[PDB]
Amino acid sequence: VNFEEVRELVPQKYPFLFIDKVIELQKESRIVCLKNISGNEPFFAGNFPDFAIMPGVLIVEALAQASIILFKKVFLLASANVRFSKPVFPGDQLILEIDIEKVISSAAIVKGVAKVGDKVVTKATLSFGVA
Amino acid sequence: VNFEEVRELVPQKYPFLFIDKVIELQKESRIVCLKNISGNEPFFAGNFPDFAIMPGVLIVEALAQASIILFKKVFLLASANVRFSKPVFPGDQLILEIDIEKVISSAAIVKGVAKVGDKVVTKATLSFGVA
Amino acid sequence: VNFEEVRELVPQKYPFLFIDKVIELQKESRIVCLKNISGNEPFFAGNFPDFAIMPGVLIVEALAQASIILFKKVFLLASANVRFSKPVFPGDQLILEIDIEKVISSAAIVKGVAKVGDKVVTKATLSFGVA
Amino acid sequence: VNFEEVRELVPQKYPFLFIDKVIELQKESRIVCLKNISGNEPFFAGNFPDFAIMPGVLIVEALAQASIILFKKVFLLASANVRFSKPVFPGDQLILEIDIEKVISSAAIVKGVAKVGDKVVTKATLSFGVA
Amino acid sequence: VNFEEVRELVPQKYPFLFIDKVIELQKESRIVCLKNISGNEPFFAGNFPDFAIMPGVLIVEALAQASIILFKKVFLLASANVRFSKPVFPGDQLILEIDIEKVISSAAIVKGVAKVGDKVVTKATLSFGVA
Amino acid sequence: VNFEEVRELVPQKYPFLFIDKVIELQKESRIVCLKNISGNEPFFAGNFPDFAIMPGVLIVEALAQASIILFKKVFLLASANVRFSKPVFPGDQLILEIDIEKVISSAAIVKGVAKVGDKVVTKATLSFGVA
Repeated sequence: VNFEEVRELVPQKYPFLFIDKVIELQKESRIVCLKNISGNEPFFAGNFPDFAIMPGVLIVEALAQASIILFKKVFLLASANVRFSKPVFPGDQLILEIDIEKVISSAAIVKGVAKVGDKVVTKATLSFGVA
Repeated sequence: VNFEEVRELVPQKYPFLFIDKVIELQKESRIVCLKNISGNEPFFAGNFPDFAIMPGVLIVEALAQASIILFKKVFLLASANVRFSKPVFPGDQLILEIDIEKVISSAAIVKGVAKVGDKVVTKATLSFGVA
Repeated sequence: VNFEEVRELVPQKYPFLFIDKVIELQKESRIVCLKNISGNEPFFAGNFPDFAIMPGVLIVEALAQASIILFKKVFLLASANVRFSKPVFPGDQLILEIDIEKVISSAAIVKGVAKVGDKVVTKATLSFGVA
Repeated sequence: VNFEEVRELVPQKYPFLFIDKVIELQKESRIVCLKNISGNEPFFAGNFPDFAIMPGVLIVEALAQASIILFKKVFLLASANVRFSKPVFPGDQLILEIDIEKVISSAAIVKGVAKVGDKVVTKATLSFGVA
Repeated sequence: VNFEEVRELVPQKYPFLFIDKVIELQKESRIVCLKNISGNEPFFAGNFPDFAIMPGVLIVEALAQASIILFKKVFLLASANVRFSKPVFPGDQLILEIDIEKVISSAAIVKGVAKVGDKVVTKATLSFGVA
Repeated sequence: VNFEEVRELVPQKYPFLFIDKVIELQKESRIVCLKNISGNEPFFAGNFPDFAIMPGVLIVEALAQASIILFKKVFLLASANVRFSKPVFPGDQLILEIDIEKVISSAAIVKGVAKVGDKVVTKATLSFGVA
């Protein structure tokens, strides 16, 4: 899955698109997404202008958009249980791993793991409604 | 506390500032913040261009920035346990209520409630580290 | 009239859309519009970075876009006679009241009143051509 | 007066700076300003995406910022009486002519004329307060 | 050729559109383009905030987009041999002169000359592929 | 060299900063820079909205900013001889290799090679003046 297929499946767009490409797919099982962290992104201007750090809530959004890609292969975040372990900086390559716990007809609960290299930077349990 | 005092205490800035003014303060107890939701904000262009809805993760950030105001009256989100109850639209006036559970020397855990009018739209438990 | 109906009737869009919702309608008589003033709007960065104040000309544009909503329920500002009474700040809720003086086949002249709470911040007489 | 002296005297900045250079100066008498109209300006995206036309209220702001340059050689628009004669498009070179009617200790009233080539596109009478 | 015909022929758009209008056309021979340089363009914020100078690579892009207009009257820059002679500032009117050396079925090589007034600011030889 | 040292040495800033971190340094010999290509960068909206491709001239700017880092360890692009070999897409990791040919007191000529993985995407010879 390339970038044109990302913009098609992810309902968000610039400046709120936080998926760059698709690394590994396993329909109804696991997805591994990739987002490049660049200092030329607009939110780096506004989140701590003294020193560039990626906001933790945007990592949660990146995990949510990756989960949506797994689903469509109208979802909406119903809940999030997140721990922010380590910071992400410009130049980092954020790996987004999504594992489905199990899916019902109107809801889905997933495991979210964000990594830079092999260091875990964010773990999350996300639930989605339908509208 | 006015807007010039908001930009001073909130380390974020545009386009990632999500506090407009300060409604009610109770140092080391409760804060009630206000953020205006306007269709002229940049994220509305990118989050569902078909229909404007405020991303849930940005409400979590608004609750986090309001908690930071309560604290400074270097914090960093360590965890978040959030349920997104109802959507927020352009024209809504987001009320952000923060209640401290209790604070230790190096961490803080708060209750977060986001409201439009009196309908609760987001409830959250947030924890903060120090760096 | 909701926000999706606002973007449909107002020919402007981001970052030059200055109407959030529709409070009161009286076709061919009066309209009462609402615009939320938020510090996260792009023009606040550039208009006096030392202290956030909403430019007066953007209030005139908000009154003009509200008048256009009243009309379509191709107009173009032909003239404006405005007095700027008091400033508007982030967090303010701008009320836009438009009263038609009377409409001819090719022109319209309206009364424009911008309010925060009940304090009048801007009064204007606007005329529109057709193209 | 060059562009670095423009940003110094004009309290506005990007994306609300509407003066590019200074053509002719006559302290306490007349100023002739220049603003380049380019399709790469942010407001052209949002004002009529079907066809690029410069909003009339931004011409009023350009005339106001030019008047401020004449003054400082804390002003704030108190009133504006404007007629919008003809449209301005990307590629146009907007000439801004300001003539002081006369100045008192706490207020100033000026004549504003915006031109492209020699066609008058906007005439205005502006008044300024002090704060 | 007006601005609506520019956006139609130039595949780029905001904030990467660097052609404002069309001054002189000679199909399969010469084109003379116009781009207004304004301090209100987004790249002026980021290229030397101490003093506004237009990046040289954006002049090369303006010459490339002007060459594309000459062609379509799917091209892609294959090579560029450029010398940057003198700087361009806000308020300058950039003239872009393109002369075809000769065109084959799958490639084109042109002469590019950027001028402000009659001073040459950029000379370039550009080649284009097809995809 | 980290990102805070990049913003210090590179005179450009957002939205015209095209260096994320520093991989390998050899003062007065070679530098290897890194820029993450993300679909959330502003120029991707405007360069071919149908399909995201990084403009070739921005790769030249990335090579120029990397050369400036090598130098300061007031330069200005005097000339560029570039061949654009293969496209760069969102998600790519652009490697920027700069080799000094030799430096005189008032000018510098370098070899520029941009790579994604090990595929060469851009080769360039750049010369810099001083002001």
